[PDB]
Parts: sequence; structure tokens; C-alpha cells
Amino acid sequence: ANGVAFFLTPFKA
Amino acid sequence: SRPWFLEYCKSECHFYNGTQRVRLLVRYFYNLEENLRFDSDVGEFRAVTELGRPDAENWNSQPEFLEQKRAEVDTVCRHNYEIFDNFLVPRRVEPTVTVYPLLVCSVSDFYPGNIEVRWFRNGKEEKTGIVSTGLVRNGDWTFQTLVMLETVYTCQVEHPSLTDPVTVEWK
Amino acid sequence: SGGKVIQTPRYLVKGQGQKAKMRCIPEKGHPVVFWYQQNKNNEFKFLINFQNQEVLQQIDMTEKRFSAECPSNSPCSLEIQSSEAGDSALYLCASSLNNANSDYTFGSGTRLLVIEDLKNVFPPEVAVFEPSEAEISHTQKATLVCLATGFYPDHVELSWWVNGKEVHSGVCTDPQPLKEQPALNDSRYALSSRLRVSATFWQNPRNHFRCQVQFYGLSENDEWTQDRAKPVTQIVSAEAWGRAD
Amino acid sequence: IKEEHTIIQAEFYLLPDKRGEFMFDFDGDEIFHVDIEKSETIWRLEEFAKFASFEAQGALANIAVDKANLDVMKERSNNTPDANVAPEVTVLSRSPVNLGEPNILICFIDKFSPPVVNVTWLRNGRPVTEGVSETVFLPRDDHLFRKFHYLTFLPSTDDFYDCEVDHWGLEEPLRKHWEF
Amino acid sequence: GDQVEQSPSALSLHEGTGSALRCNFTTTMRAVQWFRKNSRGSLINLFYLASGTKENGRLKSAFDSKERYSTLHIRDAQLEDSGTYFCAAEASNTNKVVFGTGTRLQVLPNIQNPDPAVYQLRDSDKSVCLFTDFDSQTNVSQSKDSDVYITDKCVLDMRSMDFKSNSAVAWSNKSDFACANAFNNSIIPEDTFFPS
Ligand SMILES: *[C@@H]1O[C@H](CO)[C@@H](O)[C@H](O)[C@H]1NC(C)=O
Ligand SMILES: *[C@@H]1O[C@H](CO)[C@@H](O)[C@H](O)[C@H]1NC(C)=O
Repeated sequence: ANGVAFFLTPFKA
Repeated sequence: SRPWFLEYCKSECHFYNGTQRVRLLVRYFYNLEENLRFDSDVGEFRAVTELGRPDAENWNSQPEFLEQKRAEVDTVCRHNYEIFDNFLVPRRVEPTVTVYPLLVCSVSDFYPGNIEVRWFRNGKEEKTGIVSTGLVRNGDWTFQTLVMLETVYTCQVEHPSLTDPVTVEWK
Repeated sequence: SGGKVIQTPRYLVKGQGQKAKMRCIPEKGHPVVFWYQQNKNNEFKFLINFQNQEVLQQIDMTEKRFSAECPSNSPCSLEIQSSEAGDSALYLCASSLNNANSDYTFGSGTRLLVIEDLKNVFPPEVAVFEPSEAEISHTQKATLVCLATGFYPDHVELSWWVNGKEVHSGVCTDPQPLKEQPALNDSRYALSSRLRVSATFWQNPRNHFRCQVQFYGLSENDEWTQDRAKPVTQIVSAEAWGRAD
Repeated sequence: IKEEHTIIQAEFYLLPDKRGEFMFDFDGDEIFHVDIEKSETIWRLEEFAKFASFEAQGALANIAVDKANLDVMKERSNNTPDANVAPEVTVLSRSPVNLGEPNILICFIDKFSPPVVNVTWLRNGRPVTEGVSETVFLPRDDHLFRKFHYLTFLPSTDDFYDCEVDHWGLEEPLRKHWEF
Repeated sequence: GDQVEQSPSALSLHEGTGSALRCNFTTTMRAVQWFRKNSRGSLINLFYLASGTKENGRLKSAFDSKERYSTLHIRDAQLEDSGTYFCAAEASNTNKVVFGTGTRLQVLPNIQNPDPAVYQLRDSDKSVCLFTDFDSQTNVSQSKDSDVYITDKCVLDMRSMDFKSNSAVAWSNKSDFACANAFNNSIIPEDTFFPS
């Protein structure tokens, strides 16, 4: 159970 | 009509020849229009339309953010490939070939989409009068296709899941 | 301001069941704020994070026992509704710029101590000791020694002031103030410091030396029904003048 | 002997439907998606779950941000003009069809935007509710979306099926036919 | 238990030497951060690394995402490098920042000319004893009987004259107390100068 990684989405403005 | 508003974000990891060459392409959309891009081969945000310029100017002024994103080629992309190379990449599913009357060669239930299908009449590849449907994605990690020959009779199927080519012939 | 995070107060002492409110001003332009609670084992316990006014995440304890808000154009705050002994720790505030990032920049932190009885609180006695003549003959340097004694809790900040200006060069302060009585608990504390200057400088009587100790104790709102003076937050000083041969 | 692949993380938040979506794609097929409401990872094939993991509250956090961003983009854009790209529908069978032999019908809705459709299966002119499966909104190379609808059935020369797809870009609900 | 494996726990460096701190990660980290807490100081931000190496003065930091580690290198150790060092990184497959176990770094100054001595100071009428100018090899031990107090050793730096010196302070109220017997509890240098 090695967990896939994801991109963090940033707040705009 | 009916007004709608969509904030869409696709982060694509492109692998050419395994984890050797990798590029990350993040695309921000608003409704039907792509407005922002992050191309790892560029290393910065670029606005595709004026709508995305504020984000570009804002985020590019953050070196430590850009430093992280350029690095996401290793920390995320190559990371995930390491995981998915255990079951997704090497996944193989053997095709099921069926022939029925124009002569139809039905290749179904196979993965991956790498497939070669030829028509042999009398042992020569009839490289003409070939009507194919193209590759069709069933959406459940299986493919299917119909390759047809318009003559008034054997077809061969080559596939990465097949050590030796599969052949079927009609009467 | 920035790039600096201002946490106030530096120290805080409260009686069990009292409210403990502490404040934090995130760096200028920084919308992300984190609250961490660090114990004696250098463990960082997450409490709550904001972006501007909206709370992104918090834990069960902070939800039930703490109340926090980060008002627009106003200092962020974290308040314990009912203080208990277990809440004695260092509360750290960290601000960022981009939620999808790290690059925390921590504040000075607020040291909170929760005790049963506030009658144990004592201000520090400050005493300055003049350079020994032996050292001057032997080394051509002059060491002043400052002693702060009999205070509680161990919440003090010592500084040396020469001729109205804070100095740092040649200054040495104990890392941790020591218990005057290791046996027993709630014991009052002691703290020492040295300021070494050239012999010629100490022998100039126009030069003014001051040892200043900031004590963090009770506030004006806190009740005090004892005979002795109210042990509030205050400055306690002692000083000495230059002395010729 | 060259492995050439693609992994896509697609997420969005949609108004006025007030729904968000999160999924991972590998070479055009769904690896998984996250039920935003339920907060649990939904692997496209059950067999995947033995090999990988995804922390779901990560996806929830994103959509929360995507929600907020949508308001920012709305206020930003001077005029948001409604425009629609109509779907193209195709119905066909997962396997070669044999009479009396269990099979699956596939409704391939492709090349559309926004991600909102009404899709209805029709056995002999009437809607079916039993044996139907649905796919979240899948990504493409472009800005458009893709979707799959499935129907389990037993073949007979008496039955004929249809897949009917309605989308804000179509004048008339598109109905695609399939019989033996 | 859910922190980053950071080694070593504690560290002593002679002034002008160097050594390395290291974090071991249990998975691919997105980026690494290094902190230092002074003596009564705030947490000072040292580095933010996402890849490769960064160098800041006498500090160099390295981060290898793949090999799952990060190192902080101190060279030419100075007095002000003393403190507690923390690393902090967030995993690529989570949303949460996790911290290292911490490293306590103590830097021992180089005393060129040791001059161990004990002086007595009068109130500007209390009196105190000052053990000073000894080398870093000398260890100060706590006073036993409860009426005499001794502080741990401390280093001061006269920047103007490029001179550093160790010092410890001892005091009491008991009438049997004299500077001669103040620091008897410790193993002091044999040639300690005793005035008066
Ligand atoms: C692709 O990379 C593999 C190793 O991963 C190598 O053996 C092969 O020669 C490479 N192919 C090309 C065309 O560079
Ligand atoms: C689906 O049907 C509902 C009413 O049944 C309607 O409000 C909605 O607009 C329809 N969706 C589309 C895409 O036409």
C-alpha cells in the first residue's frame, strides 16, 4: 500500500 | 439559455521512454477556454489568454513555488510511475479473435491498444480494400476493433500479450 | 510587517480554568496561518490552520477546547476557554504565502504555563555586582555580574543597557534559570548574567551600566487580595556607574 | 521496446450544479476517482486497490480550493459567454454479440462540455433502471470531456435498445440505436 | 512516532570544525525545510529545498527526493551556530507537513590563552564568585549544599577585540561561604588563580 501522489492546487488571488 | 461556470485543472505527466525523459504540463481551464499553463520545459507559468495573466504574474514572483513545481517531475510524476509500473504499465490482456461474413475480423477484449491486424488471402497480405473501424476504447481497460476486407481468407493478429501471433481462417 | 512574525505575549501564566488568549501577526501579505503546539519533547502538534478568515482544518481538541479567529486587518488569536495543566506548552504561529507550498516562517512563540494557585507568583530581585579589582590587574578587562533571584515562574528576559543603549557584545546569560530549591515544586527561580568590558572603559565614571529584567506575570485585570504587592508584569532594574582607580 | 505513457490528474468544480470531481487517468483510462461527498477512493477496477492507495481527504481539499477559485475567475472575467460543445454519441457492444449469451452495451458520449448530461437507456422504447453503470467525467487531449454508460443485457431478436443523451448544446436529444 | 528521523540527537563541535545533520524520509517528499532555534531566540528559517543543493554562508543543504534524505552541513562552526535544528517536509502523497525529531548543536569556543581564575564581586551589600577564562575542556558541576548556588558555564564574545571567554557564577548567603571553596565541587584546572 504505497500511496500515489497528487498536485496541490493553490488559491488564486 | 442556462449559464454555467467551470474551473478545470489538468496536470499531465508525460513519460517518453520510461522515467528517462519526463515533462509536466499543468493546464488551467475556465469553461471552454484554456487560460493558464505550466510547462516544465519552460519552468514558469505562461498565460494562454488574458484571463490567466494575473495568476501567472502572481505565481512567477514566487521562486520557492516555481522551484517546487519544476521539481514535481521527480516528486510526483516519476514517483507515480514507480507505483503504476507494478500493475498498470505491464498489464496484458489476451485478445479474442472471431471471423464472420465482406469478411470481418473481430478482435475484442485486449490490452494494451498496441495491435497489428492483417488480412491474408492465399498467404499474401491483402494490403488493399481494407475497411477498419480504428481502435475503440471500452473504458474498462479493454479495447476492441473490427478490421474488414472487401473481397468476394485468413487474418492474423499480433499483440504484446501474445508470444506467438494468433491466426484464424475461414472456409 | 515582515519578514517577521510577531507573537504576543512572549510568556503567559494563567490559573487553571482561566482564559488564555494569545495573538499572532502573520507576515505582511501572508494569507496562510498555522498554529502549532510544541511540548518538552520537541514535538509539533498541529492545532488549526486558516486562510485569511476561513478555517481549512483543525483538530477535535481545538474544535471543543480552543477558539481561534483571524479577523481581517486584525491580529490572529488563539484562546483557551478553560486552561488546564496539560495546556502548558509553546504555542507557535507560522505564516505562509501559498497554501500549496511550505516555506513556513515561525513566530517568536508564546510560552504558556498553567498552575493551580496564582499566589505562587513572585517578581524578581535584581542586583548588580561591580568588577573585581583583581581581574582588572590580571586581565585588563572588567566583568560585571547581574543576578535575578526569587521570581516565579521562570518567565524573564534579561538585557544589558550601557549609556541608554542596549548592548549584546560581551554579554552572557544563563541558558536556563535554575531552581533556588530543586526539592519541592513551584520553587522560585534564579538567573545570572555577565557583561565584560575593557578595563579602561569600566574606569570611566561617565559610563552608565544597567541590568534590566522583564518579568511576565499577572495582568491588571487579575485579582489580588494578598498583603504584598501585586506581582504584575513589570521591569525590575539594577545599575552601576563607572569607577576610576 | 519504448515505453511511452501519460498520467493525468483532472479535477474540476461546476456551477450551478455545485459538484466537484477528482480523478486519475493512465493512458486514457481511469485509474480511480474520489467521491467528494462520501470521501472515499473509488478504483476503476477492484483489482487495482491491492497495489495502490490514495489519501482521499487530499482530493477533498483540492475541490474546496477549486470551488473558491471559481468565484475568483467569475469576478475576474468581464463577460462569461455561455457556449456549448455538443456531444457525439455512439452505442455498441463490449463483446461480439451471441444470442442468449450475456453481454454489455456501451454508450460512448464523447467530445462535450460542460460536464453535465442526462443519459437514459431505452429497452423497446422504455427506460431501464436495472443493470446500468456510469462513468465519471473523463478527460481528453482538449478542453472537452468524455463519458461512458454501460448496460448489461441478454440478447434476443425481439429486443432493441437505444441510448439517449441530452446536453445543453443539442437542439434535440440525441438518440442512438442498436439492434441485432 | 510520526516525525522525521533526524540524526544526530545532539552534537558538539569545536569552534572552526564542521559536521552534518541528516533527515531520513519514509517516502517521496515534496520539498524540505530547515530551521534553527537560537538561545531564547525565535525559529529562524534557514533553507527551502525542493531539489539539489543550496548554500548559505557557512551552511550548505542538500535534498535528494529519490534517495529519501536531506542533509544540513555546517562548516567553520562559530559560536552563533549553537541551537536546535529542525527539518520539516511534506510528503508528496499527503497534505500535511511533518517535522524532524530535532538536533541540539553546541559549539565549544577555542580558547587560545587559558587563564583560569576566581574573583569576588561586591554589590553596587551582597557578594558573588566568578569562575572565568577557563578552557572548554573544563566542566562546571552543580553546588551541593542547598545554601550555595552555581550556574552552568556560559560563553561571551567581545567582538571588538576578538576575544571569547568562559564563565560561571556562584553565590550564597551562608556565612561559611568563601570564594576559595565555592567551586570545590568541580574538577577545576590545577593552576587556577586565586586572588586575595
Ligand atoms: C529507452 O530507455 C531504455 C532504458 O530505460 C534504453 O535501454 C533504450 O535504449 C532507450 N531507447 C531509446 C530510443 O533511447
Ligand atoms: C436534465 O433534466 C433536468 C430535468 O429533468 C433539466 O433541468 C436539465 O436541464 C437536464 N440536463 C440537460 C443537460 O439538459
